[PDB]
Order: sequence, then structure tokens, then C-alpha cells
Amino acid sequence: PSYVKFEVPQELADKVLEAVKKAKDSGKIKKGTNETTKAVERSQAKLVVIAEDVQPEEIVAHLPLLCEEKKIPYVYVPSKKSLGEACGLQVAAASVALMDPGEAKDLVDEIVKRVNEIKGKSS
Amino acid sequence: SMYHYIEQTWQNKDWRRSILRKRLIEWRRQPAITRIDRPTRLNRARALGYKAKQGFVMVRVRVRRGGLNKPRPNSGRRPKRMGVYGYGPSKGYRWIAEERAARKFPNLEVLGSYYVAEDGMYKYYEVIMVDYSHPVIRSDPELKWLQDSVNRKRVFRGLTSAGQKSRGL
RNA sequence: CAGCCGUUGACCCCGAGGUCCCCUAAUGGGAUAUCCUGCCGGGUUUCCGGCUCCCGGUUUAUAACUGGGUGGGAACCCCCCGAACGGAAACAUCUUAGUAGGGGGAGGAAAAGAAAUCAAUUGAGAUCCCCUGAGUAGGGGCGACCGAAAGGGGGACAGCCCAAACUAAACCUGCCGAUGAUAAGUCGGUGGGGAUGUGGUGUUACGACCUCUAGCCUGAGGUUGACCUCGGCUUUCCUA
RNA sequence: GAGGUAGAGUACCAUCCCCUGGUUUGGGGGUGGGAAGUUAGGGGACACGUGCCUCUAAGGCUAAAUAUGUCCCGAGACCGAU
RNA sequence: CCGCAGCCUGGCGUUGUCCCUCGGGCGUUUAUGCGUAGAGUAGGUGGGAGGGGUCGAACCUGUCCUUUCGGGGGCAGGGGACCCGAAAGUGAAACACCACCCAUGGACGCUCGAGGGACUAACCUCUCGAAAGAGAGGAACAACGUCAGGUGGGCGGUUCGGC
Repeated sequence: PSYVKFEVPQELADKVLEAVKKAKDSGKIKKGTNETTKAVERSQAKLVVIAEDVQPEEIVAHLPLLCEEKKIPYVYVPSKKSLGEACGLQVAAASVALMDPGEAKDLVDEIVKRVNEIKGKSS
Repeated sequence: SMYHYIEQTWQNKDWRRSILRKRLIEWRRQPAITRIDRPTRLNRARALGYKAKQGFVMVRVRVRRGGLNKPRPNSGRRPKRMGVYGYGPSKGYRWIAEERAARKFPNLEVLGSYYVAEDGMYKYYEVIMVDYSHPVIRSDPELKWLQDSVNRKRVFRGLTSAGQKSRGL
């Protein structure tokens, strides 16, 4: 795809899936892209998720660029269907956001460290 | 409001066009008429009331560019009405798009249309297409109008937005 | 001619039914045959149901199977394509003319319908048709000719939904059973669709609408002058 | 009081063509370019500028007021069997 | 008398990437200037008698390039600090600082030509392939659309005076 710039390893992705599913009860998590983008526009986003299997690619293509100047980190996950299951949704999910990391805060921060250190190597 | 940002990338000019050129080629391989389960640029489709609820569908179609496909006359005529070059199909291609699109699924009805891409040899459009016989839409208060007959086959009489546009209201 | 039905209520007329061959848009398949001819499932003697292009479901991801757009109709209506004859005393621009006619598609009416409208001393207030405005404006070898609008006067005069900001699964829908007057709805199980956006409020200009802040302002209850929950009300649907 | 929303190849422009009075001024289409988008735009007879005035499209949908005789009642300065 | 097909050429769009020589430029990067009178390189207009000055100068001594070898311009060390005048000439003066123009060369991202070349990914031709998809040759051409010009009894309407 073209809307994704840097590759994310599965093991990194796997942790995110475990990270988000924990937030089912403690943290506050946005589901559905509309509930995300404005919150991202509200600069209230701690971390956001962008699916690698979107169709067409433009459906969420704006999200990385906006988060740039907003200086808010973002993560990728290949299986958007899992994320819908991951967010406790009976159907697929393409965009979810993390207002607060809830219980996996430390897990989140390591992920932020994980992605950012890759970003440094990603130039 | 994703729909606000979808064209923020693609408002008039973006390197998105290079990507679509790749999509442009593969579509020429695709049939001249086909069904896409999810409409492309929702900023238009939802702007035409399309609801992802069961009972709607998306269709793509292409047409050839150029002036009108008009034959030369042969009888005795005055020069006024017998020239050929410069003619054009008076009713717009945006209009014509739904027409052949309408014929494809007569058990449905057309509402609105738009193009998404265009090269020098073809024009590519996307059209909302609605089932009225579905026992879902049958009970909608918000579209109860469609239960009547008169809403049928409208595009052929030009009661769609394109028809109104072709009529220059 | 001959015979019968009729006072056990005929024939007739009204309504409700029942039958209702073949081709035919004819659609199991085929047709220069108003005719022949298969495949399933049903009971079964006679026989009965289903079999182009689609929409949404069953089952494998191509196999069949569940459930619902075609043609005609006197004129009329809408929309695309689009003539010559003549006239100019000729004729080529023009006009005759978007009529004759072609194609598509409806209904009992259609179309259109809520201004990016006008006009002009700061006014009116959807559309349509009728009478005027008016052969006025304006167009054209300035030739035949074509030809408005605004306003006024009449008729009926009805005006509501969507996208966005903003709520965010609070959503719609198949079947079965119960209930419900069989309706709608609700209930229990079910199947489908849906964050790639259902449902909730709302769509208008010297602004409108939404959110937040602050202040004032309802019958019961509670909460901390203030807030909230349950009242009437608006819209919609359902027909016994 | 503060903040936010308010429809794109759409408007618009050049060109060719079509038609309507629309004429250096209208609407439609083809072709090529091509915006702003609320602190937006358009319109107010050539163009441009300035002020003043009024509307908000590029999606819907809509009661009635009129078009007609395949037909059915009624009437008639309509004809009497070429 | 003309009109319309078709044809030829060219422009625009479907039109991509590397270039390549030269001529153009676009927004930039920079650096180079003696008709005579005179301390002397006044190229021509501006604000400007102050500008440089451990917020580093005058002096002479060489390495170096150039030029009407006239002469100016760029090098650090030797030198730790000095010169132009509001004063003398020039139809037009300050190598007092900073600007504009002409004029010489190279380069940067972009554009156009005289053009030329190359590639393939568009696209075209063909084949295989049930489909999906694959392979082979040309090629940003061709072909199409559109526009213009040249040709155009191939087709269409017409007139072919009057006495």
C-alpha cells in the first residue's frame, strides 16, 4: 500500500492487539473513524490504529498526515477484522483510538518507544 | 467527519492521481458494468443519501469520449442540417451513465451519480442504485415515498439530478 | 319440430364465488406447427406444482435451492433523436420547426414545486394554469417572419425530510411460536446487515442550526438559586 | 458571550457545437483548464472597480388549482338512408 | 454558386521515465567595467560626510590570475594599529557605506525549442490461457476525440438574365 510509510513487525502488532483488548473496561477507547478523527482533531488522542487492509486506500489515508503536525503517535495492524473483534465489535473495524491507555499504559509507552525508535531508523 | 477529509487529500490535485492511474488500468480489464460492494467516495454517495444499510448497491460504468455518434444523412437536404463534425450528445455523459446503469437492474431504481476518474479515452462514474422491493426499505418512514409507483424508472424521463441539470434549472 | 325447466320459487337483474382450452410480453426447451416435446417434487387413475435479467438469503469457495423489474391501454404526459413540403413571388442565411416522425418510460393525470427568485428607494415572496401585459422588449439577406419577461387581475393558495457541526449500536431487518382484532406493535428463540456510520436534533441567510459557558423560566419525585428522572405535547405508523 | 458546521472536476474560465429574443449580455453539451468554500459564494442587461440591495445551488421529496374521451349520464337553431 | 464526407498536415488531450549537444528562458547561486581636463578606473541614477576601526587599519616585502602589461580587483604571514572631506577639476564625484540598470561566465529546481537518443510502465498487435492471469514485438509513437489549415463533383441543395 501507499498510505503506510514504515513497516511494523507482527510481534509489535501482536502486543498492540493485547494492549487494546485490555482497554475494554479500564481505558477510554474510540471506535469508528468519526469518533476518532475529530478526537484526533481535538488533539486528545494518545495513540491511534490504522488498518493495513483498507479498501479503498483513501478511506483512512488522511489519518497519518494529520497526526504528524498534531504530534500524536499511530500504529498499524494488518487484520482489520480482528480489530473489530478486538474492540468487541461484531463486525470489522478500521479506525480506533486510545484516549487513555487504561491498564496497558506501560505496554503502550513501550510501543510508543518501539515505533518511535523504528521511526528514527525509518528516517 | 471523515467525509470532510476524504477529499482533503483529493480536492483538486494530489499525487493520489498516480495511484488511481493504476486502478484506472485494471478497471479497463473489468467489465464495462460491475458492482462494488462499498462505494468509493462516500462524500458524494452519503451526500446523495446512500445508507450502508442492506438494500443499496454501487455500480461503475465507463463510456467512450468524443462528439455525438451521429450518422451522415443521405437524402436531399439543405446544407443547414447536414453537417457532421461538431455535434455532441446533447444530454450529458453524467446523465447517460445512469441510463445504461438503470437498464442493468430494472428491479431497482436510480438516485444519483458522479464520476471518480477520467482519461482521454473513457469516463468512469459511480451510481447509487436502490432496491425498492426489499422488505427492509418497505417500512422506512424516512423514505416511505418510494412505496408509490411514480418513483420508478425515473432516470429515463430525466427526473434525476442529472436530468434537472441537463434541463438547466 | 319435439321436449323440458317453473309455485319445493323459475327466467331475469345485483353482489359474492367456482370453472376458466391454445397461442400470446409467453418464461421448462424448441417452432416457417395457434403446435410438439423434456427435468424435478407431489400424491397418484385422471392429474398437480416449479424450471431470460435481476435484488437480497440456504449450502462449497460457481451447483442447485428460499423469497419479489417485463406488455398493453383513445387521446392526453415526460425525456432523448430528428425531417423535408413550402415562404421569402427566384434562392443559399433565416423561417416554416423541435412540429411530422423515431426511441425510451409512466400515471389517471402527468410535469414542476420551495428562489443563488425577482426589482430598485429599498419592496414583493413556491410552483401551475387562465386574462392581460404584447406583437411591447428583443432577434433576422433587418425578408418573410419569430418572439419574452416584470407587474396587475383570477382561480386553489397547503410545505415538511437528508449531508455537516453534534449524539455514537441506544440501529434496521427474515422466520417460527405466543400475544396482540389476524393489523401495527411487543415478547422468547432464531438468521441477516452495520464503526468503510445505523439510529437521535436539525437544516437555513443583515443569518440559520448545533455545542459549551452564564443568567431567568413547569404537575410528581429526587439531587446540588441550580440540576436531573417520571408528566402533556410534536411527528410517524397501524387499521380492526 | 465563546466555538463549530453548512454539498467539487461542482461553480467559473477558453474554445467548438446546439438551440432559444438573449443580442460584445441566455441555457445545454463536448473538449482543455479550473476555484473559493462562512472571515464562503452568486446575482443586480459590455467589461472592469467602487460602494448599496437581495439570495445560499452543485441531493432530496410534495396536497391542490389543468391535459383528455378508450367509457358512462344529460342537452342540442347537428342529418334523415347517395 | 457553393456546402458536407473522406484524405494530408499540424496543435491540444489520452502522455511515462532517463537523458544528450546547442539556442531560449523561468525563480535562484554567484562573481567580472578607463573620449579628455584629475590626488585617480567619475559605466550611468539614488539615501548618504560618514564609513569602516581586538564590533582588527594604515605601510611596505612575495606567491600568485588578468587587462587598451592603463591599472584595479582576491591571499595570510612581516606590520597591533589608519585613509578618503564638508576641502582642489569634470555638459555629469567621491575607490565615504548600502541599493537599481546595462554588460561576461558557470551552476541549481522548472519550462520551450533546433532537435536527437534510449528505456518500458501507458497504450497498441499477436499468442497462450475456462476465468484469473501469462508471454512475445512496436511504442509514449501510433490510433481515437477535438480544432485549425490544404485538398476534396466522393456525396447534398441550387441557378443557369432579359429583349
